[PDB]
Amino acid sequence: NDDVDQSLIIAARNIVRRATVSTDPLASLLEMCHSTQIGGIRMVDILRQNPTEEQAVDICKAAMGLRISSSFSFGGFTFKRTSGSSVKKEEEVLTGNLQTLKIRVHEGYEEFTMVGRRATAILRKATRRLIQLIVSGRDEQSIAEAIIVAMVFSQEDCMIKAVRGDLNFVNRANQRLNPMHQLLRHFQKDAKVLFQNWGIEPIDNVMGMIGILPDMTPSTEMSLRGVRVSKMGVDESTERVVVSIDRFLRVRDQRGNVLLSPEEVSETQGTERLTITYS
Amino acid sequence: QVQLQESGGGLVQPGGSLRLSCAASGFTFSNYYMSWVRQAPGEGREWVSSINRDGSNTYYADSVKGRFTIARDNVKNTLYLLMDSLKSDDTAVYYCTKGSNWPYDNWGQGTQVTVSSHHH
Repeated sequence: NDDVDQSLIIAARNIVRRATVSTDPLASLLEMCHSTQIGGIRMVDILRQNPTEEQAVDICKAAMGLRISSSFSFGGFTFKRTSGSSVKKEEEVLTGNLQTLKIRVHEGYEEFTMVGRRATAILRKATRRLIQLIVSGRDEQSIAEAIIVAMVFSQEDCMIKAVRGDLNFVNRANQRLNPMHQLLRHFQKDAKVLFQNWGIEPIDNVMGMIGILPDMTPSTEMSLRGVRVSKMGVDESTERVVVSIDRFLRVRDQRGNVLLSPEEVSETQGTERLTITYS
Repeated sequence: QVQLQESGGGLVQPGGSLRLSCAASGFTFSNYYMSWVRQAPGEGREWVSSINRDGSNTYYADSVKGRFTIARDNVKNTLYLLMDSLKSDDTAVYYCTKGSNWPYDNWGQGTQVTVSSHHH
């Protein structure tokens, strides 16, 4: 059965990528799902009963008109809100390279768990301010990824002003990602200026925790402001809700929040362990 | 003075096998998770596997699952990585580390693993 989940993910990822460049990505996504078999199993029959949670899989489920998790994906991390509330407020911000961006500011205090494939974190934030990030993971790059996503997601001014180039990031249909993803891709390419301008702070030596400096060196006395690494590990309750999906394969809940998009589907591709026919 | 010293790396051909060892000294090996972390040419250090204190639970990156086995000898204080069906993309320096999460408490220096059909 775990072979089925693994091959279902590879199939959904290939189908979502191909649909994104079609003249009707939604109509093409559906006809491909209905035309693909996994180990002799109709893909639609698996999609109707398999509970594997993965960005591409749920985009397919949304296109099939089925319920998916209420959590949203950003930077590959599943964001599950555990406390607080926010109202979105349009703001024009100025990047460090003197360009304007109209972002939807999450105005409110909120607490999230971020569940990545290789990292987990607890995030507390206010309006355009990160309050606390406790992150765990098994290598540096995995923890850096979580920190970057949280800094970008916080929408802090220091993060906007750490941009050092024009933002021209596009999807596979040759088209500009929304402003949040413009910032994310920029710092995923290089986060040195972000880290160096974020700020550090003295920390209290607490058991099982350690600070992390801008160069991603551990330290016992200082740490990136609000950030701590838990060597013990952060340990993660999914509600399946009705969603909409548009011609760009952007999935939204019934209050307009984008939960998923092709740009949130991993570029990774393993090798299917069961044969996949795209008949 | 914690000490970790890897050995057993070297040159092998695709599909071959290697047995990496890591000699630990200067701490009570028995009371710590141990891990392997690798760095391919031109890339960053990437977690490979972890093993709990008595070796009854193992953890693997999905790229090595079914091909590598992590193991430990708590009497001799040695960690091992038994590599079967090696691929070109397994080429990397392999680091023995103390602990289960980043930042690991201590790192070895690493031993070079080169999987290639064209060296000799």
